Amino acid sequence: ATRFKKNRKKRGHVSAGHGRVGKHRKHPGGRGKAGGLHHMRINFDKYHPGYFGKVGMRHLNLLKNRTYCPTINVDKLWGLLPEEKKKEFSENKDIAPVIDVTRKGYFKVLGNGKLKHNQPIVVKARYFSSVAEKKIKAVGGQCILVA
Amino acid sequence: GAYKYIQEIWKKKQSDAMHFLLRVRTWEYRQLPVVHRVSKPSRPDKARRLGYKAIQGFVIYRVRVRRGDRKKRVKKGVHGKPKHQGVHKQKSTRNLKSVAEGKVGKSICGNLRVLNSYWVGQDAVYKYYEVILVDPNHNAVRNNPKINWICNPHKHRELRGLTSAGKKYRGLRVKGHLSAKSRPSIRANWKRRQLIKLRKCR
Amino acid sequence: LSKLQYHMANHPNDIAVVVGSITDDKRLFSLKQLKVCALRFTETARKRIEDAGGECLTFDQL
Amino acid sequence: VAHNNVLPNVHLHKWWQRHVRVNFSKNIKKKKRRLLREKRRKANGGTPIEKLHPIVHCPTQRYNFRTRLGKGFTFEELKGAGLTPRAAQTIGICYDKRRKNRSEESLTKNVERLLKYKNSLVMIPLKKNKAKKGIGGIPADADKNTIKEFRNKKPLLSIFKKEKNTKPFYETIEVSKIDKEFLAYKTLRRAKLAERRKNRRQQKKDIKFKS
Amino acid sequence: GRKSTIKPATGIAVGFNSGHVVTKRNSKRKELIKDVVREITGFSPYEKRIIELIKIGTSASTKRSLKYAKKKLGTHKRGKAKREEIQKVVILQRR
Amino acid sequence: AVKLGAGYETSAESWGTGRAVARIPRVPGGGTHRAGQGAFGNMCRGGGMFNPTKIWRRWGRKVNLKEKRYAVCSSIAASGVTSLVLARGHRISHLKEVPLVVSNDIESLSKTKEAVNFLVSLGLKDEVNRLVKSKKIRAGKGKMRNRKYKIRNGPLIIYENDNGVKKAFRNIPGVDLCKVTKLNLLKLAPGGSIGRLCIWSESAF
RNA sequence: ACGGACCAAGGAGUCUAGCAAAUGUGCAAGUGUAUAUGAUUCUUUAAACAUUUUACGCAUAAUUAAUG
RNA sequence: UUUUAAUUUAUUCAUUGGAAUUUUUCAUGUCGAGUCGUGUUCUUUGAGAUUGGAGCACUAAUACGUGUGAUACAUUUCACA
RNA sequence: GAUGUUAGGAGGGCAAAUCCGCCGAAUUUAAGCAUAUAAUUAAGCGGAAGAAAAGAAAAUAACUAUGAUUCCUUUAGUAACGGCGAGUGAACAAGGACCAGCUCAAACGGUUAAUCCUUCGUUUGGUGCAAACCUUUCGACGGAAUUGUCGUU
Repeated sequence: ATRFKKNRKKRGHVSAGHGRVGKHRKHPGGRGKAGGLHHMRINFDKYHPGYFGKVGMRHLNLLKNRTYCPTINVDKLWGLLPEEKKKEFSENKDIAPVIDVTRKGYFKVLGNGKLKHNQPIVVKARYFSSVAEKKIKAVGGQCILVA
Repeated sequence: GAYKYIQEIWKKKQSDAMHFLLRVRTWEYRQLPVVHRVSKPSRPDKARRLGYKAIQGFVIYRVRVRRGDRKKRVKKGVHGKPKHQGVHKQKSTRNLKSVAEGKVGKSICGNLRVLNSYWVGQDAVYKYYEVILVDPNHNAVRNNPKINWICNPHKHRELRGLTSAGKKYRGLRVKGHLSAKSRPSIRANWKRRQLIKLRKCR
Repeated sequence: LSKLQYHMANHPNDIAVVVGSITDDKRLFSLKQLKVCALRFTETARKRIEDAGGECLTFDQL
Repeated sequence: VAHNNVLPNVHLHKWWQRHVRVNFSKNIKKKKRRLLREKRRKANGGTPIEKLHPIVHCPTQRYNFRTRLGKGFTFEELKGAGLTPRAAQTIGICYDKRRKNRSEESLTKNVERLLKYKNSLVMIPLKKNKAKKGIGGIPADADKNTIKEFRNKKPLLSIFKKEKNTKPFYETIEVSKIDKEFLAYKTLRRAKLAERRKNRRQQKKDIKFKS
Repeated sequence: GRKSTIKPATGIAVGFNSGHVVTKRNSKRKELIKDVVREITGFSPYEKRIIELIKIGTSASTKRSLKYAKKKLGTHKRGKAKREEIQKVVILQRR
Repeated sequence: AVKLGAGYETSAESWGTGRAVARIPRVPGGGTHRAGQGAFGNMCRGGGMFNPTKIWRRWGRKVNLKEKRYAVCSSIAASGVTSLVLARGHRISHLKEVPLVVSNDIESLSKTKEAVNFLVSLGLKDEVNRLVKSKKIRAGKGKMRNRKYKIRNGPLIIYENDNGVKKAFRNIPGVDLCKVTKLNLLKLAPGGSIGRLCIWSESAF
């Protein structure tokens, strides 16, 4: 795919589509991001304000492996389990699902969403949020710690 | 445990008797030539705790080496950027101990191979080491089930830094995050690191 | 599906026409008798709507 | 740079033609490896090349819930299985000295796996019909007929492969058995808040036990 | 987070002894060689200074001896060990 | 690709101020005809072209698996209609129904004379004639690069278990074979066309 | 004002990495099958096919120096 | 034609030797020195009150230690070699 | 220690694509330029193999823990360094390939160096025409070795 290029349309045009008066020169402004704080500063200050300066204390070797924690909002909990089991659980007023989110691969449970009124659910996750716990217990459900 | 006693007494280096013995030995070393043969070990303790043996194909050479750095090489007043102006305070990378067996394994005895060296003594200027060398051609070492590996071609270990001093000064003597980079050797690891690999199907 | 059902909640007898595809939302619990017409679907959404009891109208049928 | 683009971040500023190397030979190298391993197992009289490995739980917080294949058992499991390491390394069992069993559950699972493997061996005679009782806890040397009838059957590799895990994320409990007094947020925050002082308590426990 | 040797780990995922709930399980030659080499060698030139500084037997003497030992030998652990050992041996020789 | 040091193995000297000649580099020396000539560059004789095509182009193309499976399904279903099979170019007017299938005994055939007699008795004599006569030396410089002949395509036979077909239907110029579970679009839809006259077996179908 | 005595051939916005935008396509809260694994594929075949019930990237939720 | 397995098939009589596991005791044994390390200097590194190395000065502790646990310190644990 | 046209053997140079150490720049970029960047690169010197080098923890984590080395995807253009500018740039874990582990030293053996070797011999059988080689163990002399070989862990 070379004849589709823009250049293949301007063979007989002298300027090759890169101007005549200005001419096409190698590295006009300066190589790389060289214009910082001297002459290209308007572009930085208009599109990337906070680029310059350093803020904050130092984490030496973060080792991101420790604070890894995928998040799940509280409404998606029902959607996790299959819809036929959803139907049977909704049908019966005596059985409630138990969702050990560690099996799926989730750690924290967050409070965003809107559950189904008058239905208890058992949840097992490494972490919880206060609003999520309030939502869970407001409908007869229980939050169970796990590790 | 006689060797243990010898290790314990040599561990001091600042008893009166040890200081006297060191002075006299170093003085009678200095008047001898720079590199030569010593028919028997001067520190059998350290030698035999190393890979020394009492079999036919073993040689011990005593060598000297000048203390101090090497200074730069340029003629008189150098040419370059300011970051490389200074010459006097520049330091080398190969340790004096390594240079010791370098001076002996380089040319003067090419029939032999280097194993390691030990302390011997010291002085104001001329440091002292006794390099151990092993004959790879006498039938004893060939027939020996042990050590004979040194008779399987890998020559001039001192020039490739394969001795104890080589491992010490190449960063190989410490594992883990303390060294990290130099494990597959410095240049090989840098090549692997900054090398870029592509694929046929992107 | 959640938005689609919400927007048909006002009048139940009409058929929705949406030019793009309709995606299934696991954030919804139950669905009720929805009649739709779109270009593409998703197997999960198709199964969900068939179980609900509606039917997927394609533009030719429309 | 030209207006609203990401800031360039190209790490090509040094020589790289010197170090570019693409891999055209992926598929043919794969074929060569296949042929080499096939020849290696064919020359080995039908004995499977693969070796049994333990099952261990992965380190760190992120992977604190999966099993995988390590490198060798420790001496305790082998002793429970009645195998000395220097006679167990010769029949396709991996041994080391670094791991030290720390959980009785893993100990039991590893010894169960090892005993199953040992029961599943069918020994080959060593010196042409000089069958004996074996040493070091190796299984007894089977005779002519059993090896003759088994050598033409497919050798199982499921034990060689890693184990699947059961993840019953769908389970049910009775609503009546629910304790609705458990404030999980309170539990978590109290545990985090009482972190330091109980460390003082444990340190003083240790310093008192030191005597 | 320090572990707890007994009282198996609680079900909580963070805090003291956190984790899962799995089960947990559980000279004659030297002094002779030391004294013979001591007789054959003796004390070092700075060992004599340390001996006399600790023999002066004042708190200022002890502080100065520790400072001298640390500046002479490097690090604090080894200096403290040298001070305690040398004061032990000087007490034994005084006895 | 071309050699890395293409033409750049010469001297880089450009004395071009005062001599009243072009500013392109020249080469030192004398006596030789090369002395004084235009030196390396995209400009003159032997100076090497301007952008040496390197060995690390983007040759291949990663193609989505669902995309490829969809394409295979569409291709195989294309041949399930006579109009497009005719529009492609296969001579099939004497066949009855284009999903043409044969009993598994076709898998057991073991002689090319009987194979061609089969494929003619089915009415594909015209197809055989066209395939036989299409063999012709192609034009251009390709015939000089071990790519002399350019033969057309014929019916594709699909079989489930080889019992002689793999070494029976070749040597029929323009016919190629593909097992069911390893069917490749490169054989199913050559040239990016639509549909392909395909003869199945019962087990395969 | 500067280059052009004449003729024939060669002669210049290309390639790669990364990002963004526009367009077309598949799939869709998932997506991509990476290294690699199996196969009576093993002229063409250095390609196609295939991938036992959480590998990862990118996305699903943001924010503060930071314990969170 | 080179190798490499299954496939044949081994039987007598004897000595010498050693190994593994398993009961009972002795005894808690050894374990790499101008080396580690510290200070200083130079270079190198993503390493940041110094990552590695090296010159120079001082110079060690014996497994109840000494080296790590990416911020310099003293007190004291624990984890791993 | 010296001495040897002593007997028996080795080293020297050529060749470098990959590899192994030392020394060691500048052009350039930063739109100037001195820290930096080019680069632990180019040049030079010295050394081997068919692969080498690395390799059996004075490791990593901090968890229900893994478990020699090397290499491929990923961690990641991230933690971090930096006239905090241009720029530079990791390691752990995860998934794969392959997967082999060991002995010097220290201890113990003195009613016994239980060793090793040169040379000269003795023979156990065999492929090969010849030629040559592979397997084969009882010594004699002379040694080296207690300033420590071999046995055992």
